[PDB]
Amino acid sequence: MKIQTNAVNVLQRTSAYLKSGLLKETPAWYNVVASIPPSTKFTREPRFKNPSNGHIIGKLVDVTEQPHANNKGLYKTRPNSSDKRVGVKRLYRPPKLTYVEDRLRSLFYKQHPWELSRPKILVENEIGDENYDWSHMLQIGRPLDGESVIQRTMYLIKTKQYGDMVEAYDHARYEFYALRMQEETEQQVALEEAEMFGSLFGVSAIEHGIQKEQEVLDVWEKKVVEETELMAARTSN
Amino acid sequence: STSLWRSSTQSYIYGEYKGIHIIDLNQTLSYLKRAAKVVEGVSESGGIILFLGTRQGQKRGLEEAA
Amino acid sequence: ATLNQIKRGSGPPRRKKISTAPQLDQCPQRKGVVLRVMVLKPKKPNSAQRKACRVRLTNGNVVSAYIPGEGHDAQEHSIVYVRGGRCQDLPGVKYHVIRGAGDLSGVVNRISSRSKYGAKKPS
Amino acid sequence: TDAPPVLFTVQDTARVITLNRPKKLNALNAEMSESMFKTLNEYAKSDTTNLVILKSSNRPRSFCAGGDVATVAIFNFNKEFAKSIKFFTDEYSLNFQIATYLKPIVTFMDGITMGGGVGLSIHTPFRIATENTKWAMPEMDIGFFPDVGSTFALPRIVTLANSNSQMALYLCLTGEVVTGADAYMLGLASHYVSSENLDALQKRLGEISPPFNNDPQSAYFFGMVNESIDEFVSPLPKDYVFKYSNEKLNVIEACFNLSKNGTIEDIMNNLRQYEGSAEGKAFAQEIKTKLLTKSPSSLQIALRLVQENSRDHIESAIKRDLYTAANMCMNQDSLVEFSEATKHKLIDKQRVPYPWTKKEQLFVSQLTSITSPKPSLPMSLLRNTSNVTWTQYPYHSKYQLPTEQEIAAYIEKRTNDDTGAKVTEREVLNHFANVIPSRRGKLGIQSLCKIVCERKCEEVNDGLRWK
Amino acid sequence: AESEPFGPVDAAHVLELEPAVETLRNLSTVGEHSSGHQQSTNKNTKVIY
Amino acid sequence: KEIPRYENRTIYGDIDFRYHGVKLHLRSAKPGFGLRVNHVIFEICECAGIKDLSGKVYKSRNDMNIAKGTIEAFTKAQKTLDEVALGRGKKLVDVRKVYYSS
Amino acid sequence: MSQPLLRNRSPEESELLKLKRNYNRSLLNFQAHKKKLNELLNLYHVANEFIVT
Amino acid sequence: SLVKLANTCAHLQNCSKVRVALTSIPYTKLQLQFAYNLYQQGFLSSLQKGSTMGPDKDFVEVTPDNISTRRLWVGLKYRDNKPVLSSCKLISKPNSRIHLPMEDMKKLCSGVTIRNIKPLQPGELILVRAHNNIMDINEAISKKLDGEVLCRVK
Amino acid sequence: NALLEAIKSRVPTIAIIDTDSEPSLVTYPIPGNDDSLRSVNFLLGVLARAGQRGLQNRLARNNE
RNA sequence: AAUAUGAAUUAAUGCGAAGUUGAAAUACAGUUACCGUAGGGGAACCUGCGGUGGGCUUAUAAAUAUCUUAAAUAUUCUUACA
RNA sequence: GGAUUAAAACUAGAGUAGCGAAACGGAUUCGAUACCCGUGUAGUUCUAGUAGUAAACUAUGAAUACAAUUAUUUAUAUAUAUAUAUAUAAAUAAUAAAUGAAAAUGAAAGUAUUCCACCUGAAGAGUACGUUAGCAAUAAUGAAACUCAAAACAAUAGACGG
RNA sequence: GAGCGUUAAUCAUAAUGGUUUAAAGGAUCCGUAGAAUGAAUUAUAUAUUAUAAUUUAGAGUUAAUAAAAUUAAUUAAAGAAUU
Ligand SMILES: [K+]
Ligand SMILES: [K+]
Ligand SMILES: [K+]
Ligand SMILES: [K+]
Ligand SMILES: [K+]
Ligand SMILES: [K+]
Ligand SMILES: [K+]
Ligand SMILES: [Mg+2]
Ligand SMILES: [Mg+2]
Ligand SMILES: [Mg+2]
Ligand SMILES: [Mg+2]
Ligand SMILES: [Mg+2]
Ligand SMILES: [Mg+2]
Ligand SMILES: [Mg+2]
Ligand SMILES: [Mg+2]
Ligand SMILES: [Mg+2]
Ligand SMILES: [Mg+2]
Ligand SMILES: [Mg+2]
Ligand SMILES: [Mg+2]
Ligand SMILES: [Mg+2]
Ligand SMILES: [Mg+2]
Ligand SMILES: [Mg+2]
Ligand SMILES: [Mg+2]
Ligand SMILES: [Mg+2]
Ligand SMILES: [Mg+2]
Ligand SMILES: [Mg+2]
Ligand SMILES: [Mg+2]
Ligand SMILES: [Mg+2]
Ligand SMILES: [Mg+2]
Ligand SMILES: [Mg+2]
Ligand SMILES: [Mg+2]
Repeated sequence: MKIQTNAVNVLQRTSAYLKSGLLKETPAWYNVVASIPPSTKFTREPRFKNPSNGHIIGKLVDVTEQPHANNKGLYKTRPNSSDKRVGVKRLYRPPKLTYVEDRLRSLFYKQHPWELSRPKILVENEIGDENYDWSHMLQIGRPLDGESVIQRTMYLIKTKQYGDMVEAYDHARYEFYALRMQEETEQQVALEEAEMFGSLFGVSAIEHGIQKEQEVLDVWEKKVVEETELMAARTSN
Repeated sequence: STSLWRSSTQSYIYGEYKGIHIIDLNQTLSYLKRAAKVVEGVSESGGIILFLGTRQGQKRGLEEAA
Repeated sequence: ATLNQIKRGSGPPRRKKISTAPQLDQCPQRKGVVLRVMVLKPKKPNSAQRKACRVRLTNGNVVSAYIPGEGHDAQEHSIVYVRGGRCQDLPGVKYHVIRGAGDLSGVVNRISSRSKYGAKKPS
Repeated sequence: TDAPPVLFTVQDTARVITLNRPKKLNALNAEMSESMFKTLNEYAKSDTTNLVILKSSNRPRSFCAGGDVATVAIFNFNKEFAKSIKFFTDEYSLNFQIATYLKPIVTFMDGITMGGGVGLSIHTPFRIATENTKWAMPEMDIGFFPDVGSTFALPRIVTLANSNSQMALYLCLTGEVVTGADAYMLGLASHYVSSENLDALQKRLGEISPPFNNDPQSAYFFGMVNESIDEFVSPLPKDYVFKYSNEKLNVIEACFNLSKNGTIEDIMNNLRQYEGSAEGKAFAQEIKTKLLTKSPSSLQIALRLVQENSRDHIESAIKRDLYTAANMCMNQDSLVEFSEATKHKLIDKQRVPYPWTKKEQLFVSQLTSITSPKPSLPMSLLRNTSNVTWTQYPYHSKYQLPTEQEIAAYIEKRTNDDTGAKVTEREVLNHFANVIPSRRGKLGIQSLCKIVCERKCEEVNDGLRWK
Repeated sequence: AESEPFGPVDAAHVLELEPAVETLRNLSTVGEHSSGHQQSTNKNTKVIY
Repeated sequence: KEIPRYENRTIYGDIDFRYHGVKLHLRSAKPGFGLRVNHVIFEICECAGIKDLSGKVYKSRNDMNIAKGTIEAFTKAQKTLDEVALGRGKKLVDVRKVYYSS
Repeated sequence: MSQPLLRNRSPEESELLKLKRNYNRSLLNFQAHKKKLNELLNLYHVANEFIVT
Repeated sequence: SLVKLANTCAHLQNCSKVRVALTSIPYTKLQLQFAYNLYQQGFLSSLQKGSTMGPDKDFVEVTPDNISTRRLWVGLKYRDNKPVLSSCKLISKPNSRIHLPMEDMKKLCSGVTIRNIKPLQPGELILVRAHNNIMDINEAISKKLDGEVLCRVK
Repeated sequence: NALLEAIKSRVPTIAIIDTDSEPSLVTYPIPGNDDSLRSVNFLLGVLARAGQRGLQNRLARNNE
């Protein structure tokens, strides 16, 4: 769509109405808009750095910067065809934001598929309030989950306790297993202790599933019978 | 979605992530402050402010804003 | 056209009116002798008995000239003067005879626009 | 062929001046000052330039680490006193032009702003600070005085503990470095904008223009510039805590409260006889230590100027700095050690303080001579396109955080109103955050008002009294 | 340039004409009783009677 | 709409505007030159307050499209001296006006 | 603006450039030559299965 | 090359229509002189040497090793929702070059159509090349130079 | 429809501009997600309170 | 030999009115039209061969859908809580 | 200037199933030199030639520089937690801008540059005459007079449609 | 207006043009002339041109590596059906 002119120049068109006398009374917005001018450039802006990984955009490595031989054993003595194509488009294309943590996140849930079954709430509370010390995995305010492992791994590599990401990741994974085992026992024991003091429960999870399956299996019984009678008659033909 | 991009918004985009364009909140904040000052000015001047929103669920916000 | 095509002759056609009285040979009028007086039928949607005359000009060209005015005394062998101007509804009649010249008299009892019909001023 | 020391560029209707001496931290020499002074006169005559933006090309490393005094020291050692007086006539004349400039000037203090750098920003009502800002006046350690009209600005713009120029004297005599948010809260910076947002702000400044039939020199346009910057301000860091606690503010307000004929010894007495909290007592000893490692002559000269340029008009204060600078490079009475100290620290790298020799107490007449024009050396400030003088900045107050004297005036007025109402801290915060048009929603304004009431006001019943 | 001064005399040079003030002054010395009226540069043509 | 006018009498410079099939060539004129343009343009200039103008219409001479094209040309094809000066950061001087100034 | 638009290669720079370019051409010729001999060796190993008599 | 200059003039018009803030042009002496005149006249915000990928942040000496990858990067200006550089056209064309004496250049700047060249309009820049230097026509008239009328920018 | 009528009627307009929305159609665009009720209500709330402060400042100047 | 003139003699074509013999074209025009070419026929036209769309893009479903605290809790909330 | 150039046609010699101008018959019809049916010659096939014409069409000459997006394929390259992911070109589809009488075009029918071909109301006419080429059919080149104020394109609303 | 009209003529009155669909892209490509057009840097000259040197972005040559099995001409074969 064409860059519109009439929406941002309401003040100038209105001023012509007032100066000529076509409009007798100044509108209430008139003074406010005059003091706060609209932005009217609507230009495309170049960008020279990917904010996520700090990669520089718009830099060409000259042959003088590649004095040594390549992986093929050949020296570079002239620009290649790619170096001779103008790359202005890269300055204007929104950069693809990338994060190392994304790679670890995909790994964690590939190694632990059932962690996906633990519901996650994507609704944020207040990102600005998060005061986390990742020297430990547990934090007040957030659940224990895969993200706890990833942030712990980053802290280890950031503090240089471990050098390889794999080693830091494995170290964090074991801390995660220990915390998961203490919670699996606290829940089992809490249920056992409550039943031993006379706690009664209406429906268990297993019972809930049986009831839901019965509702479905009852509708399925009717349809099967109906469709095993239309077939018999239709086949009789 | 980046597939639905209207390239005239290029200057507002911070980047693309998970198949969508990420809006630059630093610009959103500056634009928001400017827009807020306009509303305050018109309100303090006695002008008529109309809030238009026709997507489901917006009525409650629209009524209280008015 | 390209610049070189213009150099080779390409250009806008010229606008200049073309001659509609070629038989006069670029003369205001030419004398002639009436070969045969005739009556012709206008092309549609007009209806009338238009008086014309075939004339042999002093240059050998034979033309058809319209006799204007109400009533004429033109006959065969009458000396007439022919000027340019076609009769729109008569195809092929591209000339006019001048009233009040040669043997063609002026329109009888003409009051208005006398100069166009060879009529002298009444005392 | 060489890169110009200062680069001038067009930003729509804004003219950008960029300091281009990265290797020297943008130090200001006579060449830089002269270029900027001449180009600003042209921009003042131009009808297509709405505002000017003074920035650096080295940000966030430094904006201006100070005037080039190391070169002035070599001049003194070579008796090139004419060269030295040219360096100060150019710099001080540029500081006077900026102070009286009729069009908005917006300085981006994105980095070390010390010495001459302070002169480039302190005199502009739009002096923007960032997280990387480092404001300081480290002249007492080099044997010089607080120059670039800092003795006329600081006593008039500081916000806290500056009723009698106590805080102004603390910064000028101790050379304490203030960083980012603290500079904004003290009044050293009019605005606080994140460095990342400076590019966007610069573009917006170039795009705004006076409306209808208003020139860029009208107060209306100055309001527009202030609003434009405010749209780019962001809330202070959550963890941020003001640098000076009330107890530390009480030490400065008492230990640096002198009379019209006070002396550095009087301050030393207060710092040595201070009584109060343990933090205050310990804080007073720290100041005493620092003030005893400075030049004994510079401290006395600084106090003289602060007590002289705090009630005089701008032109006489800047002119008195030119006289003092010239009367110091040419040490006729061997009363100062500016040249020797400058070589000990800058020309030669020596962490240890220069051993001082002029450790006497200059008399009132001696100080008068050092700060008065010699009838043999005629020096005058270059003429600017405004040629105006005044005793109060025409715009600084409107666009910076309020001072402790402005809050007091409203409490006294409100407390003495026919309404017979009670002044409450909540009412004070509302009156400064949601009433004054130019201060509406100003960053860290409620925090400053609460610091003032908690230290200056007495809460009796549902009212406030100005202790 | 944005701060370059341009005045009537500069305009006169651009238009290759005498300054407008000069034209006014030369038009005031035309009256027979006006100051500056002079006519002698033409008395250089040999005539014989 | 408001149309820019140079000295409230003419247009700023020359205009070559294409409105659909209408080719409009409008030239600014000296004071006292009068309106020497297509009759449709003449009426518009009279109402708008343009006194001096020269021009020629090529290709389509449809009255309706000449009128709309002219209005569009006066707004979208003109730039005031002030707007040019501010955009380029330069001073633009009218030599004829300075010649008769003090 | 004052900077020269182009700086000609110094005679030394042209010498080092020629060395690298000659090396590049020579290395590719050698690598192709050795590949052909390695294919001739692998064909000798199987020529006992081929019939010529 | 006048062909290259025609390519650049058309390129700048295309960039103005889409309102890109930064674009590149071929790296040649004529192109650099052309761009520099536009920069000094206020049509271009910035003029930087660079490569095919973008403007250089630090000085990069140009040599035969990298000449093929060099470009000039120019910043376009837009004010009040209008491009400052709206049109850019050649006067002297590759197939019909126009050389004018200083007398005829003065007539062109005075409202007279010379050799079908429409006269200079208010706020328009006409560039002239003389002895391989590019200057404004008004500057050539000041220096009494005769030269080729290259292009007009508005 | 409403935006075009506002232009025709010279009424200044504010709108949330998502990545698929035309910025030039409004006087004061606010770049932001327009599909989430939280994002919309957050931006609307800020604008509404700004209006409230203006209203309170107008009613206060009338009292005093 | 050329140029010009007249010329026995002979070819093509336009307009005008105005009937006649069919109904070729424009809709699927009642056999899709037209292009090139060939043969045939009172006349339009018919037929063969290839080509073109300035005709068929005029294009529009074999249907089937799911479990966590329904509320003393969400739904209320007006600058409050924190 | 040169070369190649569908179908038909022609020259010479082979071939000839099927198809099929023509011709001769059968039907249909008021008539049927047609549409449909039969018998079916040239031709359609091969070899060696002649000829250089088609709605030979994208009814859009070639080259270069340049300009906002999406989708889908293809290719090359890169990476790995090995099958995707990231790049750079090409093709196609739908578009922004721009252009346009509009229909629409969309990387051109946009912004520019260079070179070639071609056009200047309809009808007469791609005709007449001459010339050149060909075995021939023909092909190329290519007018004027007379007459008229017309003639044409895109789109709009109708009417009508076996 | 002592002229007016009319006829015959001259100038002006749109190329600050067009060719998918309205007049108009050559069937196609190859290539000669072109008094057609056409890269970069530097130095001279008598200067948008000339000359010299230098350069590699257009245009080409060879090889390496990978990919593809089409388009011409020719020769040798196969297949369903038809009569
Ligand atoms: K038919
Ligand atoms: K046919
Ligand atoms: K046929
Ligand atoms: K056969
Ligand atoms: K076709
Ligand atoms: K061609
Ligand atoms: K067309
Ligand atoms: Mg009559
Ligand atoms: Mg949305
Ligand atoms: Mg029939
Ligand atoms: Mg029919
Ligand atoms: Mg039919
Ligand atoms: Mg037949
Ligand atoms: Mg057929
Ligand atoms: Mg049809
Ligand atoms: Mg169709
Ligand atoms: Mg045969
Ligand atoms: Mg048959
Ligand atoms: Mg042939
Ligand atoms: Mg033919
Ligand atoms: Mg043909
Ligand atoms: Mg074909
Ligand atoms: Mg080719
Ligand atoms: Mg023929
Ligand atoms: Mg039609
Ligand atoms: Mg007379
Ligand atoms: Mg003409
Ligand atoms: Mg064309
Ligand atoms: Mg073709
Ligand atoms: Mg054709
Ligand atoms: Mg190549």
